Amino acid sequence: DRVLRAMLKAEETCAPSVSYFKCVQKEVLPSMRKIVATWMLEVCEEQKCEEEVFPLAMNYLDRFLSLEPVKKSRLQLLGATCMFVASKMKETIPLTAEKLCIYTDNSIRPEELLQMELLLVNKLKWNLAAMTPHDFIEHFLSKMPEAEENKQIIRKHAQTFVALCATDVKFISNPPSMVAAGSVVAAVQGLNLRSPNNFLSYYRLTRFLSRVIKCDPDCLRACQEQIEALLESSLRQ
Amino acid sequence: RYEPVAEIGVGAYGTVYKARDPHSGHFVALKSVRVPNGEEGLPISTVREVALLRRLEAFEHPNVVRLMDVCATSRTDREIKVTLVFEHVDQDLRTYLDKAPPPGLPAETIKDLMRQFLRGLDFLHANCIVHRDLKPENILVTSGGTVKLADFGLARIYSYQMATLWYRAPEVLLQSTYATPVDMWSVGCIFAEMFRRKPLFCGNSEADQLGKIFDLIGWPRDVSSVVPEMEESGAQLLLEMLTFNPHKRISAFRALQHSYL
Repeated sequence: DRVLRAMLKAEETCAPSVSYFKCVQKEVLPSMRKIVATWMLEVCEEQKCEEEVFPLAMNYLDRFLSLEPVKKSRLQLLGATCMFVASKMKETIPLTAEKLCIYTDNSIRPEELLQMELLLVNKLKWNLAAMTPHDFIEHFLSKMPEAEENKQIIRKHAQTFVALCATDVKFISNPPSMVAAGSVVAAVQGLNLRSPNNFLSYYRLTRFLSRVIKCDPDCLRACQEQIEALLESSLRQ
Repeated sequence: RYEPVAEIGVGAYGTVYKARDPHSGHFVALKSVRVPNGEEGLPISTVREVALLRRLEAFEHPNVVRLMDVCATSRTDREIKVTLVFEHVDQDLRTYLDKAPPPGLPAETIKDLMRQFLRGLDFLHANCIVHRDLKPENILVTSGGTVKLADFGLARIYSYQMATLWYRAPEVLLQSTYATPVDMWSVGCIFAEMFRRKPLFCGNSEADQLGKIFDLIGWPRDVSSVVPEMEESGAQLLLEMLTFNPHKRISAFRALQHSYL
């Protein structure tokens, strides 16, 4: 009811452009951003990273692409750098530059990475403590009529959805609060849809979370629809 | 790019010059800090501590200076220079108190500056931040009456490059505590200097600096009254501030809600 105002502000300070592909980027296309994102994702999973690391990284990557043309050949080097910094921000044992490079089959070098880091952080004006959708899921979760058992299940499913959205252009259009809302909504629906006695917070959750966020519940239903469709393309894999 | 054109002086944290933001026009305070360029690039602590402070801007709390930009530069195989860009107040406290119409009061200037002061100080403590080096050099005041705290948490940034006892609480450096009450002591020290217009318990090494305190105030050791310049509740309070035991000591939040209004 109070510190959320600040998360909503911060979030707005670190907002990427939905037009960077057309207006800033020349070589880089969405298809590539996805190849890189899902690479970034597989690195985080392989390395058992803190869950917030990937989405924060993609936060950096979308905010940087919103201010810099990158060569499609330097794009994987930007992904890597964003994971490097995200990890420093969210992990007790951050990723080493050497281990990131190993996942590029050594097609880059710690030296390249360290150079990028300074670029990336300087272009972001050292505004690295950004809001990820995980910050909100947890805010939302703490205002919800749910046993911890249910809360941890909803939390697993939403984080799935979030990761899924991150590899997708949705992440550029929707702010993390939205992404987290739609995810929670999707998670809690599906869960209650399987166990109708349970997960009762499903009821009017869209409007409820709009209240929390202060926004239009139509967008949240729109955003939610997208996640569920986008998940339908994720079985294919 | 930024371009400098003055120097607020040589502070605990090195030289604090002054520049303009080309397009925005406003005045900017430029500080710097040398950190080690390791094999992991930007040192963790620096990225983290710096970012924790940019984040703060999100709250828009009026009693605190705004770290507006940050820029690293030097890339020698063994050092990096991180330029801190801040919000600029033209006059700090020290200059602003001198000025003041003798005898330099009334109280509805103090009472309200001690209020603005305690606000920005509770806010920080809310975000798990301690100042530790609270000075009137710092406590800048706008040509509009708003106090704006000055160089917070920077202690944890300048740990490298660093490697005035006037205000330090009994906890420092007798140990190194770096607790949160350390700021509540240096509030009472600055609290009085508003009146007397300069430091009770100032000067000399930790020994004397901490000796001077046992004169007024009286864990222990083994070596060696009020004297008020107008108020009782201001003494009732300033002594709750200047309690030895940090645990049984006042809070910036408590303080703000004391009979002294």
